[PDB]
Amino acid sequence: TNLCPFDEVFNATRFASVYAWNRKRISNCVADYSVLYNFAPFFAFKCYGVSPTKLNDLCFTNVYADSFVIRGNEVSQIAPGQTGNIADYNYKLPDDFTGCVIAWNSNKLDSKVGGNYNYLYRLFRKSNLKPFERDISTEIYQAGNKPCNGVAGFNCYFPLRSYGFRPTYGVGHQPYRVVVLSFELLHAPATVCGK
Amino acid sequence: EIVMTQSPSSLSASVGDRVTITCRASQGISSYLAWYQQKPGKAPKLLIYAASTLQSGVPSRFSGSGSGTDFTLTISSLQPEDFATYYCQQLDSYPPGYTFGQGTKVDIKRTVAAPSVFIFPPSDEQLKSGTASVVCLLNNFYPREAKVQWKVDNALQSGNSQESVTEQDSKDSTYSLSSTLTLSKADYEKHKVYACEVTHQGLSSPVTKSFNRGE
Amino acid sequence: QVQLVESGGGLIQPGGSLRLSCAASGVTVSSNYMSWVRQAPGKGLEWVSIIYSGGTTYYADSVKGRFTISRDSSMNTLYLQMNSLRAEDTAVYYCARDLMVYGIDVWGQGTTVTVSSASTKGPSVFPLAPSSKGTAALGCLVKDYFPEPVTVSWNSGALTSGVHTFPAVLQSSGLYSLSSVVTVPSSSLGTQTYICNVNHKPSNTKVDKKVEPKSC
Repeated sequence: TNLCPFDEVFNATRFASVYAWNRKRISNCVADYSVLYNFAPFFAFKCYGVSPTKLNDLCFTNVYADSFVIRGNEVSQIAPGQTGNIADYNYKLPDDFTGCVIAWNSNKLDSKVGGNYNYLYRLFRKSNLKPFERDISTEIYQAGNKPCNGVAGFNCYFPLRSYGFRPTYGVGHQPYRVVVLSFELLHAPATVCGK
Repeated sequence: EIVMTQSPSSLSASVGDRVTITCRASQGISSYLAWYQQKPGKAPKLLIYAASTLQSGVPSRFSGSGSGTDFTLTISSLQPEDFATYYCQQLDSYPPGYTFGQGTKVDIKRTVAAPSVFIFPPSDEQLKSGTASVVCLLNNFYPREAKVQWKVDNALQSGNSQESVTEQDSKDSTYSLSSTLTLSKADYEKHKVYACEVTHQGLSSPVTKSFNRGE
Repeated sequence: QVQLVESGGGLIQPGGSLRLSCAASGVTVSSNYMSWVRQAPGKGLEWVSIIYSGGTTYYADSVKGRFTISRDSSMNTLYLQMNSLRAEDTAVYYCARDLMVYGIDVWGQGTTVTVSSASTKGPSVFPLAPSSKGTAALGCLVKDYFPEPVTVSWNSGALTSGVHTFPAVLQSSGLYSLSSVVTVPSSSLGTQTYICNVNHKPSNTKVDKKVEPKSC
């Protein structure tokens, strides 16, 4: 009677950057979705393709827990059929996404006076990300016709950029921890049931 | 939408002065701000990005500062090639737009010069067409700020006049303004005394130049 | 050679369509954030549209449903298709390379777009006669013409000192008006002839108007 490790994902002391988002494969366990429904600062609990009140009555093959950090003005992009720097170049959700997205203001955790430059995001990319694609490449982005050859400068820029979360920032620029739960039911027997 | 309030609209400075231009955002935008320089007939030129980072090639006398809502562009020692118009930009993704500031014109500071005021009645050739254009001239003044009030039989006229200002003269650093009062021929023949009242810092009291229709 | 070269601007009636081009060299259009910025006469810069390197496009509210940004990678060219143009769309249009947090570093020279319902017309030149009452002012009223521009000289270029040719104003009729004045010593009004030379190429109009003191 193993319980699904949801505490390790939400109550994690440190989250990953959006460009290198972490994913926890959850399977063969008893899931308790009652711990999530009504939290304290849960700024977002939008579900797509499935209802929350029916998750306790559904069994799934694999449940993927994606966690990362973005700013408040970018949480609207963590949704099916969205465009922007986060959606196209960091974390993309498919159009037929089945699952829920959870976000909450973590200004009291991920913002330091002076700037928390530890969280990063991808600014430049030649093409858009496929759904659930993770690109951790740090190659010098070529914005011109002259080859870069790993030399930062003009028309050759580092593809990653810092957030610099300061506690005095506005709500939209404050850090938000996002947890995206994907519910998969493919060619498979279901093992992540509810109780 | 974010509203970028930039002040002052214009400022006068001599070579070597320390110039400061202020940009205020409607909401917090952290360090997502840039400063630009533009001269008449040219494309904008990027000076500062990320609020305080100096663009490559820009002289070191330029510097940006501030974060959140209040930002300032600083020219520590103004040079002759720095008399231009400066803009701030919210170079941030949300909320769309990418708004620019209203702009700050930095003109050449010189001694106060009062304008020479001339009034011109409509020509007989134009009255034959059916329209009367009365023109008031403000010649070689400084500073730019000047108020022109038309009076028709002592009735203050507003809404039927347009103005035009020349760029700061390249030799005496003065401005020149024209104001055109347009009426129909029938309305023009209904009144007698036509005057434009000019108020300016170089004038101890408003100067008025007038003519009487048909004299 | 890192530059952006705009073309395609011009005069067009309201409701019409116009396509602007932005030829790039040095900067690869399909690899950058490419934006269109416009600037109406005497106003500030207004952002129009952007296209991400990944294909994402964005538009200002004033141009949504009317403007569509595009690119041709093989040509290394940025485009702006302007449909249902309005009078307020009259502006110089710049294409530029956006570096997001690093600013907008590369700008083009700009192409001018003028949207008006006016028919081409040569100007009427009326004299601004010096008054009867040490230096006197006289000039010419260049009224009702379209489109821009006109050029004004005095005495075939012999008189340049003290000449002020003001920028044109757009009247409610849709036609431009302009005045060019000059200040001269009062002792010369009876001994020196003053003719202003008005040239308006769009209407093939060259007019020479003699400005004299009015005779009561």
